[PDB]
Amino acid sequence: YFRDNGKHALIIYDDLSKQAVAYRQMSLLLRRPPGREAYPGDVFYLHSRLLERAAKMNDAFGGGSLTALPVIETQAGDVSAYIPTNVISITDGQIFLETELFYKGIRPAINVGLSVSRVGSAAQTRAMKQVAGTMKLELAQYREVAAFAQFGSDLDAATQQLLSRGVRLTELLKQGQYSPMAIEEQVAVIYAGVRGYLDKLEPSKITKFENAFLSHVISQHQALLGKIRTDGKISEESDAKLKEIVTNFLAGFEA
Amino acid sequence: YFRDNGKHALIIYDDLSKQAVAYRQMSLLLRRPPGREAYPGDVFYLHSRLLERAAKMNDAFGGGSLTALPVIETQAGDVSAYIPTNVISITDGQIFLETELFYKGIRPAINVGLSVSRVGSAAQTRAM
Amino acid sequence: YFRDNGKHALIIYDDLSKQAVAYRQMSLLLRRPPGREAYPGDVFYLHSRLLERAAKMNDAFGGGSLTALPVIETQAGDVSAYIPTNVISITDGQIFLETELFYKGIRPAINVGLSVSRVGSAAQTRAM
Amino acid sequence: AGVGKTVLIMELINNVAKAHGGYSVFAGVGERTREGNDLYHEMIESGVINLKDATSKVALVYGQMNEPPGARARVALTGLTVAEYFRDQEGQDVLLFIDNIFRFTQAGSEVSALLGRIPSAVGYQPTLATDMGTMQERITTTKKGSITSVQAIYVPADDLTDPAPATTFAHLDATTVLSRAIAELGIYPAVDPLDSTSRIMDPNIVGSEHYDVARGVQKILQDYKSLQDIIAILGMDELSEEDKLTVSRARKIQRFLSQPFQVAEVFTGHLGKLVPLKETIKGFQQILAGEYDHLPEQAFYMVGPIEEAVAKADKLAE
Amino acid sequence: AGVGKTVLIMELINNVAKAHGGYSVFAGVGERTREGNDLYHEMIESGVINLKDATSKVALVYGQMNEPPGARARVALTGLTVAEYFRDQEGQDVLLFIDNIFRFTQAGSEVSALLGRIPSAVGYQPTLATDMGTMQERITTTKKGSITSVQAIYVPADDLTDPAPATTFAHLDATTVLSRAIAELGIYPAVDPLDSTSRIMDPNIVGSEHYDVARGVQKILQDYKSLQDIIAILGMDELSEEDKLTVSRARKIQRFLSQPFQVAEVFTGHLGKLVPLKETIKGFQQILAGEYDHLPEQAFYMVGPIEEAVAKADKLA
Amino acid sequence: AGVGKTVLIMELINNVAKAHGGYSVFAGVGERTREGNDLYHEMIESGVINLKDATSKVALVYGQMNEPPGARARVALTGLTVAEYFRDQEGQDVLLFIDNIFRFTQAGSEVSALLGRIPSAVGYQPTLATDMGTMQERITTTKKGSITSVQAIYVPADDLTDPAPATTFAHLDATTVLSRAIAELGIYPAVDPLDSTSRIMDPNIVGSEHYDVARGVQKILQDYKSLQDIIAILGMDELSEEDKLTVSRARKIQRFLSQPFQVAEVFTGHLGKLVPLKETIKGFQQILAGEYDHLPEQAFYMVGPIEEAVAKADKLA
Amino acid sequence: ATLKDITRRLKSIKNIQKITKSMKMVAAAKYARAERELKPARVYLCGAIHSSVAKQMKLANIIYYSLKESTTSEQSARMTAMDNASKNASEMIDKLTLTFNRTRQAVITKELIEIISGAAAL
Ligand SMILES: Nc1ncnc2c1ncn2[C@@H]1O[C@H](COP(=O)(O)OP(=O)(O)O)[C@@H](O)[C@H]1O
Ligand SMILES: Nc1ncnc2c1ncn2[C@@H]1O[C@H](COP(=O)(O)OP(=O)(O)O)[C@@H](O)[C@H]1O
Ligand SMILES: [Mg+2]
Ligand SMILES: [Mg+2]
Repeated sequence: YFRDNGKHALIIYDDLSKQAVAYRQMSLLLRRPPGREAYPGDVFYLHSRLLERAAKMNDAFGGGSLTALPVIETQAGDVSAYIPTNVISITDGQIFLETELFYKGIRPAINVGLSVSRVGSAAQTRAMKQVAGTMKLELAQYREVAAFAQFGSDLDAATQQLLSRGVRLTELLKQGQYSPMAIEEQVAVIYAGVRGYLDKLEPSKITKFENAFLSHVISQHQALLGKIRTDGKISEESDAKLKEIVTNFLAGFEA
Repeated sequence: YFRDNGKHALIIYDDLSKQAVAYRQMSLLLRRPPGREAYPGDVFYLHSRLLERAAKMNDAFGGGSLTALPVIETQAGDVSAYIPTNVISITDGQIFLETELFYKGIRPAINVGLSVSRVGSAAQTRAM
Repeated sequence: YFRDNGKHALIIYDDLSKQAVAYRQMSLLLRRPPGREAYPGDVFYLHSRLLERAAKMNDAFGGGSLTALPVIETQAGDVSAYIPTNVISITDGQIFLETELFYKGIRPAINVGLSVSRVGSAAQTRAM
Repeated sequence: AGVGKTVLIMELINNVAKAHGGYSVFAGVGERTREGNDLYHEMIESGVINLKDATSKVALVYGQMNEPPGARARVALTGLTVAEYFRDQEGQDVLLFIDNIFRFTQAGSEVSALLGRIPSAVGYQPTLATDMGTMQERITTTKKGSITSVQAIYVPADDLTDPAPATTFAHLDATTVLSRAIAELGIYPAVDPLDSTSRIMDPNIVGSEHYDVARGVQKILQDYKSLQDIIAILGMDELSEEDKLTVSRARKIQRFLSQPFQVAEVFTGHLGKLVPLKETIKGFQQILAGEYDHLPEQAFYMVGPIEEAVAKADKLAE
Repeated sequence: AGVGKTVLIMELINNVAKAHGGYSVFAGVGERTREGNDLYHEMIESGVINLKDATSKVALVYGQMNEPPGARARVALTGLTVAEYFRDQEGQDVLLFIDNIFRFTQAGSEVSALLGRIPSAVGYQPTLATDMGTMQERITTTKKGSITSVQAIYVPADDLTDPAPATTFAHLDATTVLSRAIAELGIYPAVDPLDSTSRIMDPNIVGSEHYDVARGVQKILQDYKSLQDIIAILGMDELSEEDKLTVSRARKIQRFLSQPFQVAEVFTGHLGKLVPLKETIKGFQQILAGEYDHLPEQAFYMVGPIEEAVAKADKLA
Repeated sequence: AGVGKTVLIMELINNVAKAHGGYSVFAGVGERTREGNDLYHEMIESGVINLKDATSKVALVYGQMNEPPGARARVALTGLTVAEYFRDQEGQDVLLFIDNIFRFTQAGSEVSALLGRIPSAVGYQPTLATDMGTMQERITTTKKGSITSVQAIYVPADDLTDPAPATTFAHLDATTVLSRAIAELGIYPAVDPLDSTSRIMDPNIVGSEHYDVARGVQKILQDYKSLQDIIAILGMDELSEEDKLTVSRARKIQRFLSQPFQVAEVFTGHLGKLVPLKETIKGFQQILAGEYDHLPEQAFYMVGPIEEAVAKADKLA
Repeated sequence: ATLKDITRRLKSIKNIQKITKSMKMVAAAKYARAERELKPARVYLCGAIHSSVAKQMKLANIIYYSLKESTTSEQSARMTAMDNASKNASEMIDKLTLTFNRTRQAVITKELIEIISGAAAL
């Protein structure tokens, strides 16, 4: 109704797994031939048809949009199981959450290296796209060397820096529950790590800093943020103010 | 008969792995649809019925007892298997043996970590 | 025909793996209880009865012969699967081919260490 | 099978049901008859059941392993019915213990084929999740009254992804997950610190100190877990100074998680200890800070509060 | 996805139409409606579809994901039919794209299941190989022309031995692997020159010269890959005069494999090139001899023939 | 498949049957016809079959890979019945060689399917083990006389937990489990030393000298087995002076557990060996004690008595 | 071996292959910088080599001469020992990845044939 009448909606299916199980119950009790995992041959047709109803309409049909966030529960990390395999193949992208990530500290527990958006870049604001691209490449390079972090003291200059940048951005990606951020608030904090201001600050202190740093820019620099949002990217003027706010705050932090 | 007449009996079932196979055959030929691993849906009830009959009686019933030592054959030393866990879940514990321990000299080949008694010291003399 | 009328023939089955899948298709459409890799109990018989017809007759029966070179395509060197282990345990030997050796430039890509042909030793020229 | 479920439900009854001001219901659903008679006479001795007067505080319902599936498929419904009245037509605080709730699923699946249904996955009846649904959704605190429900859940073939236990998770506010790999090392209770969750593990609710120490413990235990398989081949010494310190602490935290139970005295040879909340948080806080890195790890094994671990280390001088 | 799959498809169409006068058919086998629309508009853009006249070189047959298994199991067959008219009536060399082949198998598996048929190994339909065969056998050279098919392959659980890929590889005469690492290193098209192989890559089929030259290119790039370990960590200032030759020669060959496409003209600025077979062979043969040993590395990147490698090495005075 | 069941049974016929006073039956069940023709003519040439006399020592019963399932399902009973007579109604001693008994069970699956039962696990007949029982219990020694039976048992896909072989263990007094992995190391006979058992392996029956040495060998072979994970990655270079020693000894014992066969001379070219029991004990007693720690591994490979290994070390220049 | 058993074994061995590959590099940087410094000194888990001198056992001018013959021998042998350990681990990955796929396929087939048995018998 929203998609059709010029408005925008977001639907969450929590979860589709249990809907499948439910449909299997009916299918089997109607004696329909069972298949893989006891599911009927049209369990794909069940999910596929639902999730293709989410769409972005053109101006002629109203301009509306429906966005789907379906949820699938895997069993012991089996993304290859029937239903996971189905809905993965239907969707435009996947956010993989992982247990060992969750308890290591990484919360939210998103596996950044495996998760995807095929839509991707074409839906970020110019400001985010700038810092996000740098973060993407810096974390990826980090992921290659991550194994020799705890088993390397004789590291060369170039990789020792990569490890440090990596753990920093990793911490910058951590976030508390029930506290979503505005897009400008987001780029601002990623900016700090991406430009290497937190490189010398101890990795165990990044959470404390980001909380205080963000609290500060929200309090006094309401115009600096408004620029990052409106300017449609990080300007030369905006680059200068950030360079100052951070440095002085960072010195004040470590004292 | 011993249990209900103030006497003490011990029964050994060697082995309940094979009786289940016999049961499986009997069930499938009686045209009763197969369940997990081809066994009937009630393979647990099969052994649960039987081993629950091993019991200690109070004095008003004569103070008798029947003790049971069921035997189960694992495949490739896998105690985590569906049938082994079914029986383990009935008895008051398990002595578990391992061919690796057997060949190293540990004889009897008892795996201490995986073997337990659910009655514990209550079944020992004070000395033991 | 050549085997029995004093002549010598050579048959090449290219390949027996695909004949197995055709026969699996037949057996599953017929609703015959599948075993490993969904093959019906009698896949072995399917190849055994065939591959047995290749033989060397004595002079009393014309002195002819039929020679069989059946082809089996394995997945990733899995000469341990159902159909490969069947045909191995039916024929007199194997010529083994590896992706490994092909890539390097050992062509033809025969593993001359695994391959066997014990009945071909008596039938080898003294020159060789 | 055999990792501690019952012992744990027994210790909880000892620790919570004895103190509790109100009524309790114990349901024995498809388990050992022996255990039921053990339970009956432990409760008579302690006074929780009185045969003489009428100050009794527990109701018992039993349909054990020796019963046909139909009795086993229904006794859980009998138990919770006794628990339902106390919740509504008395409105009081109710405790509900069920050992074992798996035996209502298993039972249902013991008769499924004889009922004319194609088996679903892993042998189970196609109505697994809804049978569960219409049953579990009755075990609940409403506005009329309160039920604290502890439910033992058998995990067939040691596989947590098995339809039965897997479908049980969604019906829970707090999960304690026992593990054989942990039990076989001698760590009791064999709770998996990296698979046991709770809905109130939130700083807004248990405070920030409780939450930070908790996540600190899990963090080190996950770190040691991810080194386990690597250090076993490459040798201990190749580790950096930061790591072989988290290995020592995590191994000590591993033992300080183990505790002797008032109920498991016949198994441990140890006098049961019960450790209050603030003594737990501070104790684990201390091991993480580094305040006990000079103690041998065997000091932390099978003790109560952190003070007892120091006493044990002192005794191990001779 | 990610690497230039669509662009390559749109280029093949465009290049095959210009060189061989043959049209193309694209079959969307359980394609996402969003990605279907996206392709339609992208194809209008690159000029392979014309809304205004009749110069469009592709036909579109679509079987979207939200359709029953019957529909999605037949769409490859609808596209095969269209492609067949161009071969069996107009005598053309048709180019048929199926995107993708796994979903064709997937769809068949479901129809089968719904018909009450017993599943096979790994849950696939028992008619798997024949379902494949009846479709894949119409894609051939007749005497009146030919249909050539480029099919997108998805590999379940990254398992090549899996019945779905495993079956497909029986009908395949070539693989073109679009590499991930080669795309970000700038090189377009992102074709991995060592994973991609051909069956018609044999001296008796394409001539002794074509074989010997491309086997020389393969050898030089393979020897380059092994040398990289000695290069990356130890140092370049170690190896003899015979090894420095092979390092720079192979690096120049890598660059010459990249190409400006005609469909990527209104996106990258550069003009699109369609290089004939003779100019392709001679160029790489010339680099192998040492004729362009003197030239700078960054000349062969994004050029047409080896002549464009001269004009670009001059413009950088 | 292809490990050495038949070579084992043929060497056993040569080593036991020729040197015992009594009759022998050979049943060929679901096997190679040529092997039958091979056995027949070789028994004629040696003179255990005499086409002119009445002194023949062997009854042959054959039902091979070419026969319908029913025939293969019953052949084992026919050869069994021939052997039943010679045991009872003569007051004598019989040897019974069946190859291969698995084909009996396998042939049971084939007819079970057409008899229209609900199959058990792995597709097998629900009657699998009772079938096997009523068959196996007739192959037995009685008070009236004895049958020494040596049955060859095929293992589907090397899985000793497959119902067929899994159920066969219950029916035996000795098991000689052959190992693929051992054969690939070139060890013959490929007997798995840690997977082969006998009910006579008792210190009261074979004596303590035999028992203590056997157990000691199984101990060193077991201890080596758990050392093979660490080696597989790091190598023997990362071992203690204690563990290095058990490994060298276990590798010497592994190889001395191999010997050439008479029925293998045809292709090995190396004379077959027959080691008296007391020499086997003395030989392995010595390796354990440490008496041959200076000698190399390859000196213990494919020899008879321990003396021959000593002489093989001299021969190695 | 189940999927759980294998994926656990896979990930850990894939890690041992990584640490060993970097320790091959670290030793290569220490070896080259030590073989370039044995030249002027000429005229004046590393495998068996740590045991070779310790088993053969059972001022300032020569003390130095041996201490630069050591580092060339040691950081060289460690490069060799670790070049193996990672390549052995690589071979173990290729092998276990193959077992994992066979097993995955088999399990899917098995679990499906069990569902089929139950439907037909009704
Ligand atoms: N808390 C514990 N402390 C000491 N021993 C325990 C503990 N929990 C279980 N055990 C031992 O393990 C056995 C299994 O425990 P139990 O509760 O009967 O297993 P479950 O009910 O999960 O099948 C017990 O009999 C006991 O010997
Ligand atoms: N004891 C042996 N000595 C040398 N090679 C052997 C021996 N036993 C088996 N082999 C090898 O194994 C092959 C297969 O032997 P065979 O007994 O026919 O296998 P199967 O176990 O299927 O009966 C032989 O051709 C030979 O190469
Ligand atoms: Mg219990
Ligand atoms: Mg044989």
